Parts: sequence; structure tokens; C-alpha cells
Amino acid sequence: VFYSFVLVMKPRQRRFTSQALREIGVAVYSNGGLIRSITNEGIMRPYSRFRDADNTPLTYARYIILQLDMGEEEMGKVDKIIREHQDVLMALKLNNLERPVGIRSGNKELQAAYFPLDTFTRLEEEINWSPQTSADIYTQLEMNWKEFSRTRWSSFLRN
Amino acid sequence: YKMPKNMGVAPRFDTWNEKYEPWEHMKRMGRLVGTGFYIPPEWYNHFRMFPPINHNFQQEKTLNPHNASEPTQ
Amino acid sequence: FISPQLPQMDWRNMSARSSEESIREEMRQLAENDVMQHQRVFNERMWYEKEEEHRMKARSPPRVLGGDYFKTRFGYSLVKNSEMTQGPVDYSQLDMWGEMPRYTSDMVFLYLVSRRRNTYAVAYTYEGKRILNTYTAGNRGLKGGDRGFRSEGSTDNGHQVTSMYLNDLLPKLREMRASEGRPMGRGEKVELVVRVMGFYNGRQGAVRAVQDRANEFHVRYFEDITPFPLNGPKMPRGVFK
Amino acid sequence: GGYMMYHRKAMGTMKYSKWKGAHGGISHFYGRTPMVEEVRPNEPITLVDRRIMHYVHHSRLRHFQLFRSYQEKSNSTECKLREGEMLRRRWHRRLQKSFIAFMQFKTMKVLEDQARLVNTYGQAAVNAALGDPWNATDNVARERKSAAVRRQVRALPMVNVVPKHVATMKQIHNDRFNYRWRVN
Amino acid sequence: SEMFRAYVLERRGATDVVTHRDAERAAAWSQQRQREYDAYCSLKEAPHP
Amino acid sequence: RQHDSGVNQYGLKPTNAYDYINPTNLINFGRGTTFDNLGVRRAGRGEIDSSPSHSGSPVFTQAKLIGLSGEEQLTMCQSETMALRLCMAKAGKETCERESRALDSCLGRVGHLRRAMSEACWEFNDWFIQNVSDNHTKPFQHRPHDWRHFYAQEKLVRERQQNGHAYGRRPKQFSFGARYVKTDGYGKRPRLPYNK
Amino acid sequence: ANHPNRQSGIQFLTHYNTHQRFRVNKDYIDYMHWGKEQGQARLPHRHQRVAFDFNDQLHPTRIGYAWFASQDPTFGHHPDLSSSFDPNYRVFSHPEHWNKMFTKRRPGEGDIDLSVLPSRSLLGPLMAHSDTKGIPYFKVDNRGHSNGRVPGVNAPFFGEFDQKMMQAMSRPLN
Amino acid sequence: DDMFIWLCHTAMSVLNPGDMRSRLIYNHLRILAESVASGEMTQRTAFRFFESAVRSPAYREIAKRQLEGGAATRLAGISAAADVMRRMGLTRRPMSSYFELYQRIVERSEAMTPWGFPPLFQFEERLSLEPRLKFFSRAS
Amino acid sequence: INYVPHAQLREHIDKELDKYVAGKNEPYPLNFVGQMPFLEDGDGNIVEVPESLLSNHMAEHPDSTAKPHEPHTSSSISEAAAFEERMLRAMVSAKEEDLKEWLGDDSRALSETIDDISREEEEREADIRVARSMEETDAEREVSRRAYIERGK
Amino acid sequence: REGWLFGQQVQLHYHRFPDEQLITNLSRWRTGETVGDIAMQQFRNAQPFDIEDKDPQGVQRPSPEVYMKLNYKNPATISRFLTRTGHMYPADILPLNPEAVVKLRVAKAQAIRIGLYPRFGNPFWFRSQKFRPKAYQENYDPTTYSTKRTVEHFAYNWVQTDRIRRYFRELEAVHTSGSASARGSGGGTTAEHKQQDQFYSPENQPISLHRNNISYMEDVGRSVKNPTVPGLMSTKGMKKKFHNLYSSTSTKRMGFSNPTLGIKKV
Amino acid sequence: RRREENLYTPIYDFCHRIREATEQRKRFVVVPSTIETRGCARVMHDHGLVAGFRDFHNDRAFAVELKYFQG
Ligand SMILES: [Mg+2]
Ligand SMILES: [Mg+2]
Ligand SMILES: [Mg+2]
Ligand SMILES: [Mg+2]
Ligand SMILES: [Mg+2]
Repeated sequence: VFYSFVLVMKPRQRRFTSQALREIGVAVYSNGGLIRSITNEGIMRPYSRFRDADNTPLTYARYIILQLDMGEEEMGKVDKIIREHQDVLMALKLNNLERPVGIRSGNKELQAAYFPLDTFTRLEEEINWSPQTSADIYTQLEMNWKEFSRTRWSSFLRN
Repeated sequence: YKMPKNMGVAPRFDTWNEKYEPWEHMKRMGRLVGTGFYIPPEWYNHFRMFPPINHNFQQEKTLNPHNASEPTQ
Repeated sequence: FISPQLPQMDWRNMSARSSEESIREEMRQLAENDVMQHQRVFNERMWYEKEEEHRMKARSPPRVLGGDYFKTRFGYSLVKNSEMTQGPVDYSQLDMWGEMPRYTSDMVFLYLVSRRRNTYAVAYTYEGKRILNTYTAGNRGLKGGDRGFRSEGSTDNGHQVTSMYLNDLLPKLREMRASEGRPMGRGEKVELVVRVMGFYNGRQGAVRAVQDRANEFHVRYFEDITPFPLNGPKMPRGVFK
Repeated sequence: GGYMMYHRKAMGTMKYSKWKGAHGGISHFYGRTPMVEEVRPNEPITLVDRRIMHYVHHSRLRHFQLFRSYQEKSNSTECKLREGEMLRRRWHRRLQKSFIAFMQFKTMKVLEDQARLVNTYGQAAVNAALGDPWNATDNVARERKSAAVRRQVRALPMVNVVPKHVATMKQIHNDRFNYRWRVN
Repeated sequence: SEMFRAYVLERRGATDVVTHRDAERAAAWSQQRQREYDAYCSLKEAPHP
Repeated sequence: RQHDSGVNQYGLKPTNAYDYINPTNLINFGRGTTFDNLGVRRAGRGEIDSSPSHSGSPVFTQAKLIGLSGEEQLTMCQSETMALRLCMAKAGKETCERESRALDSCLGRVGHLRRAMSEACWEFNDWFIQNVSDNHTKPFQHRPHDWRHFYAQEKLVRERQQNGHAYGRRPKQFSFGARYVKTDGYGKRPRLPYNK
Repeated sequence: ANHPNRQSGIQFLTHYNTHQRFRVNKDYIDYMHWGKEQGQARLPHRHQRVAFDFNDQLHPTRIGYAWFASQDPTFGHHPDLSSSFDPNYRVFSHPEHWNKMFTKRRPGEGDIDLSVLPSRSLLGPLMAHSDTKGIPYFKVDNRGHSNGRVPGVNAPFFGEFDQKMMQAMSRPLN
Repeated sequence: DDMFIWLCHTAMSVLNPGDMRSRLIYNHLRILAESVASGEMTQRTAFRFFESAVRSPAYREIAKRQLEGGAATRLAGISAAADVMRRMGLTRRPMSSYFELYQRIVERSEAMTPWGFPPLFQFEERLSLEPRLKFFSRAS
Repeated sequence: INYVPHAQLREHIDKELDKYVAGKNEPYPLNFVGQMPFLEDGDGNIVEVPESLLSNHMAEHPDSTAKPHEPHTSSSISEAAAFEERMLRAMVSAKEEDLKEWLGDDSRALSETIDDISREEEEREADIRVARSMEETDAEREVSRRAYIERGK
Repeated sequence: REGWLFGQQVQLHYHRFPDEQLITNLSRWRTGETVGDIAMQQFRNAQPFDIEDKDPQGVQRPSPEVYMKLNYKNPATISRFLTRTGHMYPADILPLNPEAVVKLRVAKAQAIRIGLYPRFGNPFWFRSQKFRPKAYQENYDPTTYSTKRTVEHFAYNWVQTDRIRRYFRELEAVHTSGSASARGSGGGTTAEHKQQDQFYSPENQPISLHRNNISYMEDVGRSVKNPTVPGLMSTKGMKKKFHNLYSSTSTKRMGFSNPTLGIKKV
Repeated sequence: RRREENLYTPIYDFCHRIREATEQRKRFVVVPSTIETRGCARVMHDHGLVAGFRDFHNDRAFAVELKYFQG
């Protein structure tokens, strides 16, 4: 991804969650950027109690993942927009997604010298693995590899 | 100021070999006998015609562990 | 055992050994035993494991994929070497709160704080209300105008304090419960969570005075809350620095 | 005044002083709790405690915490002490390896001795001496012997000693577990 | 990316288990490819005039 | 001849020019000194100046190695003593001397075991003296100043990053909460020293 | 020289731009972790040495056996032909790459550049994996070995191996 | 008597000292021995003389045609080393030479890293080992 | 990649926000932290709680009514292969029941021993020599101080 | 001159040459003692273990897959690299490839500020134990810095030898004395041996050679622990004096007395 | 690196290369290649102070083979 966010939010009535997410989204569109994926997660129990705008500590919070394509200039604006919203407890930001840690160290990349387009195409989920991932995806990966490489040109040279 | 006990009698770790090396005795004895005034010991009478090997050099002078210094060892 | 055995009368058995069946057999036998043994002398441990496995096991063509096939599968080469279990994975090995305390509206939290020259104990309702005051090594006498500071924060003081506190803790607990209508008449224990702070001598003894109350108090969870200074405000300056 | 939790004066008991934070149930210590142990049914909490404390002490965590939580020391003395600790460690490691490289030789000489015993008394005999059940007629004998080995292998809980904390006068080190003098 | 978001929670027997929602499908796939490999090799052994 | 080449009639034979100006060095290395004991600078064993050295610092922990007499010391029998203790604590109606027999057996063996370990350890002291120890002749490695050159290499690096300027300089320590107590326009985090 | 930071000495036989090893601002050495194979930590690494011993091997000629067909059929891999040999190879040195000076030297601390050691992560080979075969299949590169036709590397090798340099430095008598 | 120690070193302390039966290397050893007795040479000097003595061209590469790790068999060494002490008049009673040279080796056989020696303590030097810990010594 | 355009925004937000609606016939997806989070019904009140968290949820707000939420089950092969999975899990719980701790038999009999040996260690400790400085008062410190200052006479 | 590992002046070995076992044992060899000999076979060429860290600072730890999960969202995989308190291990305790250290401290940081990992403690501590190489005291890893384990196995094997010795001394004992149940008057032991040796002596059947024997054993039952009432003299109120207790004379010959022993706060 | 320092010459460090490589008893030295440097080498090889030398027409450097006698 170009940018990503993890947004720890207060667990409110659904109409409010939807309004808040519409506000963040519109704040991203106005600033001339895109949303790769807005992923929803449940109301979880974190390891740290968060206080909201009421200064009332919270045991539970709704987690929400943002993945954005912006300019680095106007994500300052979106940053202090998101962090200043009352329904967001915490937001952590990943800017490292284009050059993550495991590449371009003493010619680790075979047949290319730092191809940037490898990790840009990808989403955050495949750059940073989630805990549930097991050896099983090693299977799926390749059925999604081989299959892809079969249909790509034929699909592209159609139009 | 505390120091390791025997530093007074500490050997020179680079050069303590030189004194004992066969070539040195070959040269020294060589110009001693040349005088005419010294009866050559018999080892000299022998290694006179079988001088020792050339390129065996210590590790102290050459600081290489990987150098295989001796044809023997 | 001095029963005369003539070597001529055995001959039939020796002729049995000249047959290539029996020598095929000794060949198989000796080629199975020729692999390098790591056993050396007879070992009790390994014998036990062996026979325990025998008790446990007593209680108990398709085309070969070529090198080219595994040349084309990048995945497989990573599966063979992977640490990650393939199949359904147990959920209890994922969830954050799996290994963690599970509390109850009725629980009492006992705080044993060991300090350098002092030790003390308190108890709290799960809803955070204080039960009895803090019985302290200097609160109980036990400290000043006496033997010395060296022994002030000692083990036995912590024991004196904790054991003096629990004694006074039971009745007030039964009263605070009688107030909401929980009798706890007989054959009940207080479910206790012992939270311990400090890494000082007075800690050891403290918990001992809990353990001898095991017929009254039942400890579910032993968790120590000891502050760790990553960095922070300056501590008081000592003598040297 | 406001003190940190590991401060000397931290939780005071006085007429003015009042403890800070939610102190029970879900508490001030919520995500700050370094260790948690579910007590196994019928286990005294003294084994639990001595296990925790042995752990902390052997990995030099209680060292660190005691050290930093009492006095301030400049980053130079902290560096000096930590790197001194680590270099003393390095030295003693290089001693241990020597000892071990010798003890594997000793162990070899022992195993060799065992070999000589083998060819004096024959292999099978030596195996007999070592507890080989050649006298086991039926499985019941085997299960007696293995019941013996079972009752050995089961580990009684180890009570591992934790060195006491020594309180000295002005406390040059509150890491003090022994009476030896130290270089501050 | 839509592979990695495809895990799921099922209860097998008495216990909770995390599985891939698509796992069996990938098994059918890989099995079919193996059978085609077999066809190919068996066919390289076929009589060559 | 009849004795060592490094030792003559009156004491250690004085090779370097330090020996001729300071010839107390020839005949006295300490209170463990005898005359046969010159040139062998280590003195006997159990004796003053008998300790072997490792990279210059003497080895005074030997027993602690084989786990005889240490706090970390190896214990032979635990399961036994625990078993017997359990027996004693449970009841007084039945008394088990079976446990005390397994235990006293265990001990009876332990004695010989220990003498063996001690003997092997003295052999280690001998070997360590022959093939490892420098006999207190090399500089200490075990205290940070001995490694000063190493640290220097690091200071140099942080200097070349700073345009080859501030040597031994470090960032000013700020405050417990310098970042959130300061207004816009003032440095909220500690900078590189050259950056000040 | 007893001054710290001057300990590396005077070596002329290095490849750097100063004959004084301790003014060199390029490679800062590591006295604690270095010098297993080279002796002292001051001295140059096995692959950078510009002076050679009598009984020690000199550098391997990099390849990047097919060309020995004329030789002894049994003759195996020549000791001096290596697949991977880098005269420019950055050896990890703590005071450079892991620098603990600005910290209290607690377990995680110190600043680290990862550009030295080749990445052992799986992230790289996953992220770049393609159906198009690699550089070698595509034969993108021009040139080749920089010396053109080389009997050991590119072309075949005929005649005899001179393993000592005896024929390689001789004086024309003509 | 230190002679026996020296000879023990030439026999056991040297990997591949050529074929020790051959009259060439044999004469090397003979001469050096007679020069360790009668004090004409230091033990260290005579040892470094022995191992650096001239044997045969391309020595190592002929050694690759016999030895794997360059460790020859020790029989020729001991038979030669006894022979030399017998032919030189070293002992009044003939057997003693062979016995001592043999015995001192057998005792060292049990020692950890038996055939290696620290170079400083191996021979005469300023600082020495105590007479119990000296290497092929009678007092061990 | 499916990019969320401005037109599809609220629709997509609602599709994702109804992901856990507290009833379905199909198995639920996990988190990025790989957890099964609380199931909210419409309007986002928490209806059903997973079994690991039920204790604390109930203990914090008793009045709150929620159900333990069980995954939809799926069986591989027969009830036979599942009974064999049961044997496997019980056998692992058996090797772990063996390895964990023996703990003797009765608790109090063990506690007595542990406390005894702690006491014996306490009083073998009390016999160790202290350092001179710990032992002496400030009286003799000052005595030895004057004794040292005046030493030049 | 120093070896790299522990600074030894020699290269470690047990044996070197092909002949040494033979030549050492030569009289036994001509005799033919050595025919079935398994000691001269087993250990003949046996050499020491390689005690070396192939990774002094592990660039191997962790294996590749693990890196994927060293991000902020894997509390478990964070946890397998920390202590039970959550602190990192010092470099010379648990060495990690620098990549892993960067990713790990960053991870724990992020995870903490997002609430996915606690500010102290390791929540996965027990689960992670599979991933750590827990080393059984029963196996022996030739490479350890553990000096206890080595000496433990030394003990074990030596005791395994002692067992044999004891077994075969009691066996031959049993046959010398059991011969008497085989032959009463049979002779087979010398007449002079009948004169001298049939008398009780310290080698034959001594009574007891040591003080504090056990006499008067009886079946009587155990008493109540601590039957004794505390004495009238209070041992509690008394302060223990060590250094100044008696008066000493200093053997100090010349110079100022060492300031660290006395005249220096501990 | 600065003003007061001497200004080095290929001859200066040619000589010091050879001197230091002679002190460490090396067989080969890689040494700076300029006109008068390999001139110096040919002259030394004439007088037999040096076992041999070669210029490989490498731009920077060429190589000299040192001679030892009697140790
Ligand atoms: Mg001083
Ligand atoms: Mg002195
Ligand atoms: Mg001052
Ligand atoms: Mg004020
Ligand atoms: Mg002394």
C-alpha cells in the first residue's frame, strides 16, 4: 500500500459509526486520494483501556483498518483530521509499506535491484502477515499464482 | 594502578622467537668458524651442507593464521 | 554342565548352516545391525521410553512426483521447511485472552507490597472498595525504637503483618457479605487473587502467611504487579551518584 | 509530591497521602502486570512465588529493577556498570568453555573405562549390572521395574533458593545480595 | 490479498478451530494438476514410432 | 645442566635492562616465594601466588565450576529428600524407614561421586596451567577501560556522521515529558549534538 | 601508539586512501567481534588483502566443469574458481552498523542499518516472484566478463595449470 | 637425561617428519641429538632445526600421496630415536635408552591434548613450569 | 484490487459493518489480530460473546445479557474420525498431564515442607559474617577517623 | 599466541596418529590381550566435540517465515522473542539478526500504542514455550555455556561405572563366602590361611569402625513436632557482633592498611 | 588530508609497500603502477634485490615478487 491506518474507535450505535467513517472517507476524497480497502473488524478487548472524549476509560473498542493512496503533503491534513475526530481513540500510521524492512539489503533481490512496484501493487495483508496464517496459504498462493499467470495477458489484450 | 602480577618478567610476544631460530645460529656460527679461531661443533659440520628450509616463517613476523608455515607440521 | 557333548553328533545342525537360506538370513541380520549404533552400553532411560512406547502402541502404484514437478511448485519447497502447522489450527493458540486471568464479581484482591524497610497488606472488593485498612510493619509496632533498620523489612515482619491482617480480614468480609445477603455460612472459601509488588525480602514470608490460611482462603490467581522503570523522572540521588 | 510507582515514597500511608488509580478488580495495573500465574489446584503459592522469583533473579531482571528504581545514576555510570557486567560475563564464558572442553575429555576417559569393563566381563554381564531385566520371566516383572522407573522420573516440585536482599546503610547498591564490597 | 482474509472459525468436536474457507477447493485444484502430470508422464512413456 | 636456563645461581636470570636497574625483581615476587620457585612464577598449590591466570586475571573460582560448594552448586539427590520430607509431614501413625533407606543409599554413593569430581577438577587445574594460562603475563580484558579502543571506534563513527566534529558528545537529556510540555517553535525531542 | 582510536596501526598494505589506518573514515573496525580468521582485528580481511604469503592461497578468480574438457577427466573443481567472491563485501562491524553510544546500552537499543547483511527474511522472495524467468534467462546484460575471452571462465582451457605464479611473472629474455 | 625429553618431542610432537628410516633424515636426527647432549645447542633450537631440516623437493605434494591429514605413523620415529641413542654412546647400560624413551611416551598417552604443546613451555625459555608439570618429565 | 469509489462508499461501509451481525448460517472470519470479536446485532449493541471472554464480560456488567457464541460445526469424514480426533486431544492432554507437575498428593503436607526448608535456610543464613561497616556504629567510625587524622604524631 | 575459542595455546585433540593405541599397548598386543578389545576400537580415533558458536550473534535466528509475523499484529510471535516480563534479552544472551531486532522493537512499540500488546508482561508466555528450545537435562548438547549440565553428565556416566564395579565386587564376595555352603571342610583355602585369616579383623568383619553408632532401636511412634517450650532467655533481643569481638594483632609488615577491608562502606 | 601534511608520491608509498611487505615476509605485493615505479622495479630486478615483477597493464597497480635469503 502507499499508506495505512489502524483506527481504534469507540463502540457506538451503528448510525454514528457509519457517519464517522463517511466523514473520514469524504475527508480522503476531498484531498484527492483513494481508498484501497476500508476493512471492518469487531468490537474487541484491547490490552490497554482507552479513554474517550468523555475521559471515561473504555474496556472495549471497535477496530477499523484504512488503506490509502495519497500525496504525502495532504495526508498531513487527513492525519490531523482523523486524530482530531471524537470517535477515534487511537490511530497508528504505517508509512513503511512501499519499502518494508525485508527487501533491498545486500542484493537480496534476485534478477532486479529494488523493484518498487512489487510492494505497491500488494495490500497490507500480504506484506504483514496476520497470526492465523498457516502453511495452508502456501497452497492457495500458488493456485492464485499459476492461475493468474495463465489468464493475465489474454484478459488484458482483449480490449 | 593494578596490573597483572608477572608483567615484570613478561616475555616479548612478538620477538621472543628470533633468538632461537636455526638460521641465526647458522649465520653466527658461520662467521665464528670463518675466523679460524673456533673449532666447529659437529652440527655445523653437518648442516654446513644441508642448510635449513628457506620460506618457513613464523606467525609472529607474518600475521596470518591461514599461512601454512611448515612443510612438516 | 558336565553332560558330555560330542562335536560329531552335532553335524546335522552345522549342515543346516551351509545352506544359502540361513546365510541369506545372517546377511540380512548383520546388514540390519551394521548401521552405526548410538546406543553404547545398556541405558535404563531409553529402555523405559522404548517399552512405554510399546505399551502405548499395544493400547493403539500412484506416480512418484518428479523433481520437475517440485521445480514448478514454489509453495511446496516452503511447506517442507515451514514451522507453521498445516491443517485446522487450534484457536486457543491464537486468542489474546486465552492465557490471562478470569475474574468474578465475588473475588477479593489481596495486595502484598514488599518495600525495602517496610512491608504491608491490603484487601479490595472487585468493585474497588477497600475492605480493611493497610496493616503495615510500622503500623503494628514491630518496627521502631528497636533491634535495627537492617531487620525492619525482613521476612518475618512481612509474615507477622500478613498473618495479623488476614485474621482481622475474615470477619469484616462476612459482614460486608451479610450486608448484601450473601451468607457464606459454612464450607466456603474466599476466592483470592494475590497481587504482589517489590522483589524485597518481605515478600517471601508474606505469601507464606497466606498459604497457612488455605483452609479459609482459596487462591485462584497469583500475579505480581511490580513497576518497571523504562525511564522516567529522576529518582532521589544516592551517595555516589 | 507525585511519585512513580517504583519510587521509594510511592505508596505512602499518612494522614495526607492517598493511593492513586482504581485499586481493585479491573485496576490501575490492568495492562501493567508483568506476570500472571493460574494457581494449579492443590498447589501451595509458595512454589509459585519461588518459581517466579527464581526466574526474575536468574535472568537479572530483579537486579535491574532494584538498581534503577532506587537511585538516579548518570548515563556514564550506567554504561560503565552494564558494560563492565557484560565484559566480566564475556571473560567467565571464555573460562566455562575451557572447563567444559576439559570435562568432555574426562567424560570420554570415563566412557573408555566403561568399555574396558565391557571387555573384562563381557557385554551382556555389564548390561546385567546396569539393570537389564534378563530375569524378567513375564510382563509383570517388567511392569514392576518400569513402575519403579516411573516413580523416579516423576519430578517432585523443586524449591529453588532466592538470595535475600541485603539492606546496607546509605545503600550504595540496592542490588546487594551479598556482603562483598562493590565498585559503584 | 483476498486470500489472507479468507480464514474462518469452526467448531470441530468439542474444540474451536481456525481454518481456511477455501482450503478444500485448493486441494481439488492441486490434486487435478497432479493427475494431469501423471497423464503427461504416462504419455511420454507411450509407444513412439 | 642441573636446572632451568631462565634461572641462574642467585635468582631469575636478568635479561631485559629493567632487571639490572631493579634487581629486586629477580629474587622476590611475593610472600609465596622460594628459591626453586623463581622462574616458575606460580607457587605450588593452596599456596600464595598459586592461582592460574586467564588473559591476566587470576582464576579464583574452581570449586564453583564443578558445582562443589557454590550457591548454584549441583545437587545429587532431591527427589529422595523431598519424598522423605513428605512422608514425615503427612502422618505419625505410620512411619516409613523405606524412604530413609532409599535416601541413605543415595548419600552413600554421593560421597565417592564427589571425591571423583574433586580429583577431576584438580586435573583440570593442572591442564589449565599447562596449556591455557599465561601466568599473569597478559593485560586484563575484563573491565571496560581495557576496551577503550573499541569504544573509540564507535565515538569516531558518531563524529563522522556529524561532519567530523563533536567527539564524545551526546544529546542533552531533556525532561520526563519534554515533548508534551513545550509550545510550538521549541525543540520537543533531543537533537544530534552537532545540530544543537 | 597508546592513544585509543589509534590502535589500528600504520599498515601500508591496505587498499585505503591513507597509510595511517586510524585516519581512514570508511571502515571502522570492531575489536570485540572481529578477527577470528584473520588473526588481529586490525589487519585486512581475507578477501581484501593486497599482499600474499608463500604457502597461503591467493584470491579466487570469480566465475559468475564445462571448460576443462581438454584436461584430466577426473580433475574436479579448481580450488581458485569460485561462484561467489566479492572483493567489495561489507563485513558487519558493531561500532559502525550497530551503534550504542547515544543510548544506555539496554537490550534493544542502538541504531542499526540493515543494508549490510543480506536479508534473511522471506518477504523478499515472496514479494518478487514472477512468471517471467530471471535475468539469466532473459539475457538482459551486455558485455560479459570484463576482460573478454578468458580461458578459465568463458572459453575452454588447454594445456597446463600454473597454480603457483611461476610462469605469470617471468622476464622476457628476448 | 633431558635428551630423552627432546627425543620424545621429535618422535611424538611432529606430524609427518618424513620417512625416518632413510639415512638422510636419520642423520639429521643423529647429529642434532649429539648436539643436544654436550650442550652445544638449545633444545628449542635443535627442535626447530629438526623440523626445518631439508627432506625432499615438493614435500607436501608427495605427502598428499601418503597422508590425508598429514599425520604419519609413529613407529619409524621411535625406532630411529632409540637407534640413535644406542649408536651414540648415550647410556652406560644399553637398554635404558629405549626404556625411557618408551615409558615417557606411554605416560603422556593418557593426557588431554597429549601431542600438542604450548610453544613457550614446550622447551627452555625464561619462564618455566614447576618440575611436576613439565611435560615428558620423570616427575609427572 | 477493488477500490472503493465515492459513489459506493456508504454501501460498502454498511456491508463491512454488518460483517458480524450476531447471527448467520455460515462460519465467521477472524480479525487482523486473529480474534473472534464480539457479535453486535443491528445498531451495534453486543449480543453474543466468545467463550474466552465471557467470565470478565459477565463480571464487569452482570446486568448485560449475552450468550456464549459457538461456531457453526462442520464434520470431516464420520463421527468416527472425529472420535479419533477426540482420542488424539485426550492423549495430548495425557502427556501434558504427565509432564506438567506431579505435586505429590495433598496440599498442606507439601506446604509444610516448603515452609520448613525456607526456615532452615533463613537460620543457616543468619550465621554469615557481615562486613565491618555494616556491624559498627558511627561512634567507632569517628573514633577511627580521629585516630587516622592524628596519625602523624 | 591465542586460540580463538578460549585462548588455548594448543589445538584441542584426544588422539592424532594411527599407531598410538597400538604402540602404547604393544606388550598387550603381542600377548594377544587386544584381540576382542573394544576400548582400542571405539575410542582409538575419537576426537573432541566442536564447541563453537557457528553463530556468535545469530543471523540464523529467526528462520525466514517468522519475519513475516514480526509485525505489530502478531502478539504471539512478538512474545516468543521476549522475556516473561516482556523485556528483550541482551545481545549476548539471545542473539538475533539485526533485522529481527529492528522489526521487534518497532513492533512492540506499535502494538503497545494501539493497545494490542500490554505495556508490561508477556501474554503468550506459556503458548510460546514450544517455539523455544527447552533443553532437557537428560539430553546433552555438546555446545553449551552451561557448566552444570556438563558436570551432571560426567557424574552420571562415572556413577554408571561405579555401579559395575560394585556389582562385580559383591558377586565375587558372594562366591568366596558361598563356597563354604558348597564345601564345608573341602579345603581349597590354605592351612596357613586357616591359621591367620579366620579371625575377626578390620578387613574381615569388624564390629563398627566409627563413633556414634546406632544402638537400642525400637518400634516406638513419632512425637509431636516442637514438644519443647521456648527457653526463658531471649535470643531475639541480642545483637550479633563479628569483627571487633576479640582483639587481634595485625601481621601487616609495612604500608597503609587496605582501605577496602574496614574503612570502606560495603 | 591537510596542509601541513606531506604530499605523497607513488614512489614514496611504493617504497613503503615493499618495506612493510618485506617485514611481514610476504611473497607478493600489489604496488602502484607509474612510469618510474615500474622502472624502479626493473632496476631492482636487475640487481637481484627482487625475485620478479610484472605489469599486467592494469592501470592502477602491478605486482612485485619479493626474495628472502637465510631467513
Ligand atoms: Mg591508585
Ligand atoms: Mg606488585
Ligand atoms: Mg564530584
Ligand atoms: Mg512545591
Ligand atoms: Mg599477591
